[PDB]
Amino acid sequence: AAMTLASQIATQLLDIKAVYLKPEDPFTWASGIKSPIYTDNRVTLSYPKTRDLIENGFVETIKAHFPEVEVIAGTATAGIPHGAIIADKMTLPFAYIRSKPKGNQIEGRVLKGQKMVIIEDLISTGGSVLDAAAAASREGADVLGVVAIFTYELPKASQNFKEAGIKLITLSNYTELIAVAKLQGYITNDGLHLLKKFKEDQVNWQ
Amino acid sequence: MTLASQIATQLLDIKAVYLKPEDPFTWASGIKSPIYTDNRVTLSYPKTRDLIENGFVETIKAHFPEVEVIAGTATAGIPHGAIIADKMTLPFAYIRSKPNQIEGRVLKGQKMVIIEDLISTGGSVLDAAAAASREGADVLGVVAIFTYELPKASQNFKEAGIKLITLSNYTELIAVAKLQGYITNDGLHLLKKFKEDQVNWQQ
Ligand SMILES: [Cl-]
Repeated sequence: AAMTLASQIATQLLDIKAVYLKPEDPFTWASGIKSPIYTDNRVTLSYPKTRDLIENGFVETIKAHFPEVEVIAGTATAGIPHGAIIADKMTLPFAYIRSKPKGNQIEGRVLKGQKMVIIEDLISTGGSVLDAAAAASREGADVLGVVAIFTYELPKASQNFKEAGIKLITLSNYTELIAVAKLQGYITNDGLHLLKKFKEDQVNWQ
Repeated sequence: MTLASQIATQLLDIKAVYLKPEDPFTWASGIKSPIYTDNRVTLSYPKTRDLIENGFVETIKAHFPEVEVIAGTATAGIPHGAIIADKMTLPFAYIRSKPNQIEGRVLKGQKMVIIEDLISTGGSVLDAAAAASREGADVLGVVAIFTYELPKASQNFKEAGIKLITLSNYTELIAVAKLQGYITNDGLHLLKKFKEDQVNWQQ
């Protein structure tokens, strides 16, 4: 009970296998990339204890970073369940933002100038949630920022958010998760070393 | 007012439902419809959303006390189902519209209530229901915000052998529309005829 929120979330993600770490037997991602990590935080939705931790963490970080928020928008599709729960908990309007149109991406009703926080599940490059913010801004939102469950901490995501001028907060992150994984025996020191290389360079980490 | 008429009053007010009997919408099938529904806008009105989500919880708590997972139909049923699951401290999952269609984790034989925002023919949610069943869920039933009360939907559900519960319905909603002046008696008559016959109601 003395762990950071980031570390508590990582503990539970590993425990419920929302995240698997197999640095010495890696996954193949799309695009021919081998990865020591697989993430599916939609699994958290099926574990009320973990889900409550995450949704309560989101509400707390939003109040802290974006107290003037007027609308909670979830990124289609993975960010939607979390966003809806957050909006219910804060007694705020909810909207969601499609990946593409069927004046067409926001579902719900958002007033011009309404202050929005956008909810995302996972940040890799941030491209998806950044495009969501772009669509929201086109349709009249005042986007305060983004909150996500987790980030791979890729330098490219930092660059994307900075260049876009959009604040990102995350509840947990790659560094805390691989740290907790080793502490808890999910990975060996050799595995931890490989995971650190993966953050540095996704192509030549092996 | 009953919960159904309360819901309907708020759907009309926030323009989640548009009634145009004298100038109908056209459906993919070619049917002209006096009604358009977008219940996603309920999500942006906390008073209305609270009423709907609490309504869902009560009816699930009564009709499906053995439910072990709440599943939302992608995409419009997802936000409602997620809030329902949070309120009930239950597992949540959701079901993709097309192909592994269950997202989340559902074990074999886990008892599932499926959440939908609108029943027109019921085809989408029944496709959701078959996919979840193929993947091991024990589908208990479907609950939806609103139904057009189409005979096609009734027969679809009876054939599939699946219970449908709804919070509000076409008949009660067009009654509130007339009472509140959103339609005239002529429009109400047209709306009633559409429900009895979707092909010949303008004749
Ligand atoms: Cl539509």
